[PDB]
Amino acid sequence: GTHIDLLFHPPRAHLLTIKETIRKMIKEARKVIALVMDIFTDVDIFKEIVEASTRGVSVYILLDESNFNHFLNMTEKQGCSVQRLRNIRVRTVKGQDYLSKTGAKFHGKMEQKFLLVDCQKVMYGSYSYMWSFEKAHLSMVQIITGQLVESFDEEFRTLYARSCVPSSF
Amino acid sequence: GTHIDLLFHPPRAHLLTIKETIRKMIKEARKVIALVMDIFTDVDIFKEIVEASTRGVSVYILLDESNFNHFLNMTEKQGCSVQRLRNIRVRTVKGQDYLSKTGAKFHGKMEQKFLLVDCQKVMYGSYSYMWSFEKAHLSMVQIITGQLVESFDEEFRTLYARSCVPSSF
Ligand SMILES: Nc1ccc(-c2ccc(CO)o2)cc1
Ligand SMILES: Nc1ccc(-c2ccc(CO)o2)cc1
Repeated sequence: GTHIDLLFHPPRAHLLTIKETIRKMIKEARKVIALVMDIFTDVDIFKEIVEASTRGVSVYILLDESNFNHFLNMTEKQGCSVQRLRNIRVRTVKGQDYLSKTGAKFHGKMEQKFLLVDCQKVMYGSYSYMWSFEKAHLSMVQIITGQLVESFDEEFRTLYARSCVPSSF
Repeated sequence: GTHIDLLFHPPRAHLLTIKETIRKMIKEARKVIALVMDIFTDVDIFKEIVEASTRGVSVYILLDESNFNHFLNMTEKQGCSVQRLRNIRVRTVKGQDYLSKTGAKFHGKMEQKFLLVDCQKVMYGSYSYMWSFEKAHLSMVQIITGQLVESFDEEFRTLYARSCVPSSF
């Protein structure tokens, strides 16, 4: 009991763009939005998420740690102190710890991108929320309903357990 | 009529790693292998592909254009002249053309990756074929069978039509 449709950017035969479909998914949220994202600088999508939170939807956002300052820089340019919105929680996730041949320890990246709404619908794929995915790159997503959604819910909870409050905050 | 399994790196409750499952998929190929990838420098996966082509399997590889010289350099360091293997065709795909802030003309990237074997099984997800995905990053893939695989076959053909002979050749 899993159904999957495919969408592309630039768009193919389907009516809506990927960005338009993300806005739709967010406006349709009744209870909860769970987002995992590597880089988030798109202001239009950010505005939709803030608007959802003001109507009482709980919003949980997991961002790649090494790219977090891109998001912070965007929210401050918009005049938003996101750390004051009680209905939104933002946390960061690191990759694996590894030691370089010059001995300096480093961590890698969380390479994972999905949007999970009301524990019932997922958008999963290669589209990141930044201007280069509108204008420059070719990407694709899946829209997923049914039994597979439960696996994305489990994986969200697992990343949430691992995540940390961002050090700026 | 689509079945989907998830695998993670580092691995969870599955017996094989993502890299071991990619090797398995290529060894099991009887007729055709179709690969779309952004960066390919993993020697062990390259060796499995060459071995499949010597068995008579037809191999089509589509690489992101900007990153192509990293692949060619790996093949040359292995002492292989990949140009001379007739059962493998390697071609490049570019993203969209666009103008920058200063008016200059650039192209973006093909942000897509998947492995399609015998028109019947797909591995789709965020794992790229390089050392950093083994040691540094967190990633995930889907193993897909059934009706959705036909959609990946159509998309491979569409990307193949767009693709170019690499300028380095
Ligand atoms: N001629 C042409 C134009 C665009 C694409 C396209 C959009 C998204 C993706 C990634 O699968 O490919 C393929 C071929
Ligand atoms: N504690 C812990 C360890 C590893 C992961 C992991 C690997 C790949 C992905 C992407 O979904 O997540 C999550 C939590």
